[PDB]
Amino acid sequence: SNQAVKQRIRAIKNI
Amino acid sequence: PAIDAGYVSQVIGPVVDVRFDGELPSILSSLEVEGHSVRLVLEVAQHMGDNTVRCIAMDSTDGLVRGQKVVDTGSPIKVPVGRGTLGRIMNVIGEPVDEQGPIDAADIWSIHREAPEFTEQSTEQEILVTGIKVVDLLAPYQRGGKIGLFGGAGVGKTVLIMELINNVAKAHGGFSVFAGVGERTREGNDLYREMIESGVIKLGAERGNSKCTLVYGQMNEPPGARARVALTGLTVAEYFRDIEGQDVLLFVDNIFRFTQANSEVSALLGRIPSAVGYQPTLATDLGGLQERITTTTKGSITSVQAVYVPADDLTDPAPATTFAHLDATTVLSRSIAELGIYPAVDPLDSTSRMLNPNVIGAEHYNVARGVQKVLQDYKNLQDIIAILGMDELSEEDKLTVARARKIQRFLSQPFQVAEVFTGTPGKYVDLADTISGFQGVLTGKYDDLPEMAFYMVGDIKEVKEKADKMAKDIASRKEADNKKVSEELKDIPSLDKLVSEIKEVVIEEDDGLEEDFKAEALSSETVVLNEEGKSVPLPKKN
Amino acid sequence: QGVLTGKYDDLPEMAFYMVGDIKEVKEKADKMAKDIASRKEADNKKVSEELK
Amino acid sequence: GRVLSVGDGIARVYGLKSVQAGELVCFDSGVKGMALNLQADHVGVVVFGNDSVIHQGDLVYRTGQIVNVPIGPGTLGRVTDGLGQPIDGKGPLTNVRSSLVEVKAPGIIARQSVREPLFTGVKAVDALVPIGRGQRELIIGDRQTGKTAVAIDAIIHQKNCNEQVPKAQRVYCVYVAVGQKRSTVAQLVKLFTQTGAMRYTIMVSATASDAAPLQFLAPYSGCAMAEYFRDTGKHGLIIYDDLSKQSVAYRQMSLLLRRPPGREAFPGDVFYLHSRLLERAAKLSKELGGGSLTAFPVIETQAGDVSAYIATNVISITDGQIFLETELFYKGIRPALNVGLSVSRVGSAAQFPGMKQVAGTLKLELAQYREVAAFAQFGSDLDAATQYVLERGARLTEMLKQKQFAPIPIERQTVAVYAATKGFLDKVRVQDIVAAEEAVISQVNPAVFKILKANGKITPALDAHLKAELRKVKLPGA
Amino acid sequence: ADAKALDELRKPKFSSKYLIQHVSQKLIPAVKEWEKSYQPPVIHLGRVLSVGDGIARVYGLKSVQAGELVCFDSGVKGMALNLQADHVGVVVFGNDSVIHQGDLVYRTGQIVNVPIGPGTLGRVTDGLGQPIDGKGPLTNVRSSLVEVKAPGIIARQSVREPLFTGVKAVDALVPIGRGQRELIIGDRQTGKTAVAIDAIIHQKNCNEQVPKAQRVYCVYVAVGQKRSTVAQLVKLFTQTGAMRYTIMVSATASDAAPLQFLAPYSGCAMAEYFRDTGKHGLIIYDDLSKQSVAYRQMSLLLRRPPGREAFPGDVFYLHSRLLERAAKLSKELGGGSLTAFPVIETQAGDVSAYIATNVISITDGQIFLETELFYKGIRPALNVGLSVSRVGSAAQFPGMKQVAGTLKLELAQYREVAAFAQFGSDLDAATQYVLERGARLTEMLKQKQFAPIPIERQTVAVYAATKGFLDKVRVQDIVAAEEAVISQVNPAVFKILKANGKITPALDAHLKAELRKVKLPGA
Ligand SMILES: Nc1ncnc2c1ncn2[C@@H]1O[C@H](COP(=O)(O)OP(=O)(O)OP(=O)(O)O)[C@@H](O)[C@H]1O
Ligand SMILES: Nc1ncnc2c1ncn2[C@@H]1O[C@H](COP(=O)(O)OP(=O)(O)OP(=O)(O)O)[C@@H](O)[C@H]1O
Ligand SMILES: Nc1ncnc2c1ncn2[C@@H]1O[C@H](COP(=O)(O)OP(=O)(O)O)[C@@H](O)[C@H]1O
Ligand SMILES: [Mg+2]
Ligand SMILES: [Mg+2]
Ligand SMILES: [Mg+2]
Repeated sequence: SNQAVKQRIRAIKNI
Repeated sequence: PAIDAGYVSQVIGPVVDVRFDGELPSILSSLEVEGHSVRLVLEVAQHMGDNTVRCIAMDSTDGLVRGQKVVDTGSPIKVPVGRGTLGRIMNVIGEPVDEQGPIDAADIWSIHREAPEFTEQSTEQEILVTGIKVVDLLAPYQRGGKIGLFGGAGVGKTVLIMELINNVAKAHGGFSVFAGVGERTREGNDLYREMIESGVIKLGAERGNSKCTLVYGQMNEPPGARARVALTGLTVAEYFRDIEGQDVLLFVDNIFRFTQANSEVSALLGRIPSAVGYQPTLATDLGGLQERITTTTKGSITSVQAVYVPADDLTDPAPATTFAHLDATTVLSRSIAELGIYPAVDPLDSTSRMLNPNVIGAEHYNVARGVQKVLQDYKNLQDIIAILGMDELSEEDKLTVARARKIQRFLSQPFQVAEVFTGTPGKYVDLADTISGFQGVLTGKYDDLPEMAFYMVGDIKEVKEKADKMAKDIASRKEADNKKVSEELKDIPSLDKLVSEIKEVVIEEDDGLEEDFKAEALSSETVVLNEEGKSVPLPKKN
Repeated sequence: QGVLTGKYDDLPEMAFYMVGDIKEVKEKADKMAKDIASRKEADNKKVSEELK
Repeated sequence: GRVLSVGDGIARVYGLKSVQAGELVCFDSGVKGMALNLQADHVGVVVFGNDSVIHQGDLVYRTGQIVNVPIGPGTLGRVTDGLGQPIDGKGPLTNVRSSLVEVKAPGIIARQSVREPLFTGVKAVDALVPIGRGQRELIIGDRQTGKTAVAIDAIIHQKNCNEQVPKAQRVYCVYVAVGQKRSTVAQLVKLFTQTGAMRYTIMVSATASDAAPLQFLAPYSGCAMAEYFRDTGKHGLIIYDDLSKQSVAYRQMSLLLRRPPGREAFPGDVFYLHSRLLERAAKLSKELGGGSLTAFPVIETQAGDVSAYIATNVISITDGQIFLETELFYKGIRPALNVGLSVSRVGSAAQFPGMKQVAGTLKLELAQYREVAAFAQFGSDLDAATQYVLERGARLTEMLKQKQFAPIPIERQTVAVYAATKGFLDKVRVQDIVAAEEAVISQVNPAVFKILKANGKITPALDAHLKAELRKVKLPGA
Repeated sequence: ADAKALDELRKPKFSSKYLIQHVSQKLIPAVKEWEKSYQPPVIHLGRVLSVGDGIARVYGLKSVQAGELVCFDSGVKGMALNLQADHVGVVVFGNDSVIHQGDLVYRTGQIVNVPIGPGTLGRVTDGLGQPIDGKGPLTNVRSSLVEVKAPGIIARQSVREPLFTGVKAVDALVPIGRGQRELIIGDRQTGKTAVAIDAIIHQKNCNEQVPKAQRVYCVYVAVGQKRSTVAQLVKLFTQTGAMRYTIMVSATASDAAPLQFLAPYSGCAMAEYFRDTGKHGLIIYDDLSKQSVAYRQMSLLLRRPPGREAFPGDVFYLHSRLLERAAKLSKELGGGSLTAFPVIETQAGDVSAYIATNVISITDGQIFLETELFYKGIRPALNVGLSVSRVGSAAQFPGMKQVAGTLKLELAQYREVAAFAQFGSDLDAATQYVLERGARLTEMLKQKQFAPIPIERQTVAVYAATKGFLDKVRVQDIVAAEEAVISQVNPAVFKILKANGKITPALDAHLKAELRKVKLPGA
């Protein structure tokens, strides 16, 4: 659940 | 007389070791400390192994000397039970803390007992109408069910438990028990005074016509008191269930404080800590307390427990453990509360065992599942809406976002207990009106109405009333220009005529500080006790 | 090296899926083309008056 | 032996010098125990019950015997506690025999390959993640998904199949209820009675008020009651409801026996806790009887976090995985099966041959549905065949929905996925595909279900007859 | 080795005494020749076994109470936390670098107590009651315990009296009852201290106009702050005159973590003197989030198991047994009150922290102070959508209650239309009206430091804003407009509004009249 947030930061930063 | 009167061996906070030179007390037995300033009851927790028992103090241990005589009572903590406890306030050890005299005891029961057996259980599912829109629609309550209100410090589970008291505990014709565990003492005084006002609690010779009994272990109590006061309130409820044989309402404000109190205690008992910081026995202590709160074949206990979540963390072990003990879990969210929606009930996190079409009927069930489907679809759209706006959505998506905003505002409701600080009078919404209104907002019968017409109204008649009123006002904003009742000669004095009617106060100039103050003579040297217990100055040596 | 150097851009990309080598890509692309150009073979029969 | 100390359900016992590890001991209070860590100075005894009746200096007698439960056909119909003793109020277990709860699992030579299908009656399971006999399948999900409801439907469906199969291939179910409410399991005995599944069901009930060694040991007691049917040529179905609540009961004893904690607080041997237990679910060889035991461990996650300690252990042990999602639950998709994450390692080896040739196309299309809906919810553009796959995959998503306690047999499941994948449910509106498919089962002739049950496969002489029968149906909306 | 087998060794079973008598004639002369190396034996006194991390282990002290002030022979106080079978673990109220192994510990016979009374009023003390302002010992004072239990249910009544803070945002929006507990929660440098300082200065301004029983005696508890900050605050309280009514307890950042843990209890025992004798107290625990950090230090140095974030698990009980003593007593107990302002610093606005959500579920409301409002100059940066005070509501100033419901509603609609349009391009011209009214009102409520306003001059100032009377003024000159309104309004109406309690219709008539002959600077 700590890697869901890191990939969500990845998604928001690429968007 | 010396044997079975042991002595205090070591004192570590709420935890006392007592050594008994012969015939140790049993685990869960009550022990009395002789010579304390107050009545200090110690409940035996463990046998340490060398004629020593390990105890939990029900009051403060400040003042315990390491030889103090501790008297075994041979039995656990027994509290007064019966119809004579109705209308009284009790603490953890069953004493009256309301200054009304001693408690009329039909019996005195130990607060430790086993859960009812598997044969004693009751499998009956009838709904409990609460008059709350989101509660009755999406996670309906069972009349003999364990109900949990899950919340994160300021989201509204005391206000929800007070509204449930006001709605349910008057139509429900049984007795109530309010077990206040680890909450504010101000709130216990508030509930006590508002129950004396509405006649639920009656004082004096009318005391037998009371309907509620209060047990209080509030947040100023030591950890041993807050760890056992829920068992006292359970014992009072279990007498009415098992002996009087009738329906009880048990409201427990913050059953989390039971777990937190045992977690404070468990550090000093020499246990290896479990997850996040808790005792290794979280599940079994909580389950042993929770499995006593049931309806059996001989009586009913409808239980409402507020459950605190520690840092808005629903995965913390105490909320995650207590989720499996409830029939209806109403989870309150802070994000719902920050949108002004009250009660802040997360509709996609609140569940019941009653949301089943064979139990509530297919009309109610289909409306509830359709409401949840619209809300979940909006939740899936919110990540797009926050970035790309509502201009990028489909027309189908715009329709479900508009409908879901309307059914989000429509789940909010004014409470009768919230009207003293909100000012808006509260509404009791019947279940049939809830089902019909939410079905109409689902099918698209009320797309003509704006979003804010649904906010803080009772039922769908009041949405249309508020939608006419918001629209009607859209014009009426002026013509308070002249033709007043506030010009100089309407009924008005002059200003200096108003000044002379002021009651002048006399300011006393001396603060009243030394009225009866007995100042003791403080020594300019530290006075200590020498080897002979005599008060001497501190000797000038290091 | 064929797929990398633009040599097989005439084929569907699903002819590459679950095949042996580059000749089975060509053996699946023509098999696939015949299969979807002959969807229209059973729209006229097998609804009535079958072979019993 | 003398009790040195007692507290928290652990009694440290002096003496008992010839006691075995894991041996049942008896206190003089009548409450039992189990010697778990034998040390040089004392014995650590976990107490099977309330430890308030044990005092310092109490006498502990060793029973001589390792922990055992009554197994046999006399346990069928009954509701027992964590060790055998019936709690339903129907007297003793007649026609029963004691055997140990910790039996070594059958080795390599004692097995054969999992080939017979276990029909759950849940078509999201029986099509996409099918389950063979002897396969252990994890039902993992978040807090209130449909985890028990998948497992109750697998038990109720075995009652519907046991009336129709011969006596040899009947599946006898065992539901182990660990750490639950006692009234939650009273609602299941009432449900298994009024369906009739209690004729074939054993319920091993270690509720939340039972002691922590009774909830740790109840999956092993239920596995031993279900290994009776495996070892004597019959077929068993064991369901361990919340193995994540058994490991919390194991962590409690391990932390109170002062065994040093590891991850989150759990003991080191908590993988060995569950792999000892799930490896006892096997399909035996024909020399040993051909018997079978199918496991359904249930694991509850916290926020959809399958990366937990106990979650990643049981994912690593079991063959398949039925991952239930709380966001799919509220979209209407119930059973809330994540079809992209749910596996079956037996796979096409032990499913229905009549649905092996239909549900190959079903997962081939639903894999195409998933990525196109991630794009088309932004609302950029659509492509008249990308429009086809998110319109067809909505026909299949609504097809795999199901009601609560109605398991669909196997033939009415494969006719419905036939009518959804052979195009017969195109141009039917998406809202009543859940309502059209009762007509596809009721109006289609009841004797075409017998042929697909007896053949087990869509023969060439049957697809031409069935697709002639899927045209003479009156579909809603249309 | 069974205790059954160690109990039989009390009975003599030697059956020969040929070296009992040999050493019993020789033991005393051998002990006598080593008397230079014997420390004197200790029974009722104590001797330090081991000192370290600010916790001493003390041998002896056979008759100490649990929780008792002990005194090391170097004059440093301690508190007997845990009495064990072999030692006493004491907690050193001071630096442990002056305690040695072998030092004498003296029992004092009293559980940990501070000097309370009228004579501590005006003084600056440390966390245990010894003065640090240098003007001599505490005279006209008596000793009372610091760990008193809070009053029960029957000893309280609901809060009725309205405890004016002097801040327009607080007294209008988040009003404070007189036995209430109000959390001032915010980030670092968001004006948390400034609200509490303004409340203390306003009590100085109100104490000289009320008759001797409606006076509020403030207590400022500064835990974990710098000492220069505390010196500047004592200078401010002295030059405003507010030190006549204030006690100032300070356990600064250099002090020991036991003193920082104990200083709010010391200040609470000093303010409970005013609660218990019928007067009214105000107590400000500045950074209760630093008392929690000092208690976490003490607990991890005592090797207690850390819980969430590292905190001991009874860090809820630490603050709950502190703030529960802020009560409003019943008339049978004198009718005194004690109002608490706990202060909790929040990291980056995270209200979902451990100690923050602990103190939120103890206190009766919150005052949220945001960095995004504080950086924009809206000071006090009160988050009106999150700040709340439910016990002080319907217990506030009646004229302010008549005016401020419209203010709460208009700021609510201002928050709604700023939640809709964070960029300005689509103007409804009725949404422009609620935007202009909200911008007028949020310029009205923001005020300057160290100058609290009386409640009638806030009632008139928000009366002139929630109505018309200020729409001529644009958005900038409102700070001068309200000063022109306070200046040019005839000051009799302030006396009528103070004396009557609310705006009577005659006073509403004179107030609508007087707000028209006011020369607004926006013209
Ligand atoms: N297929 C389904 N269709 C409709 N409703 C369902 C379905 N499955 C489950 N539900 C509903 O969801 C609720 C939760 O089901 P279930 O009891 O299986 O939860 P769970 O996953 O076992 O969680 P827990 O163990 O916490 O109870 C039940 O009340 C049931 O009514
Ligand atoms: N109402 C106000 N108007 C103008 N300036 C203010 C106001 N309140 C505070 N300030 C200024 O903001 C700064 C921070 O104020 P304050 O010390 O009250 O915040 P704080 O929350 O105590 O910060 P910290 O806790 O870190 O000391 C001070 O320098 C002060 O001058
Ligand atoms: N139904 C409601 N209507 C209006 N305000 C509410 C409602 N429920 C909660 N609140 C607000 O939330 C605050 C906290 O609620 P409370 O129940 O006291 O918190 P907790 O959940 O911590 O017990 C209350 O002071 C109240 O202002
Ligand atoms: Mg509360
Ligand atoms: Mg379940
Ligand atoms: Mg500050």
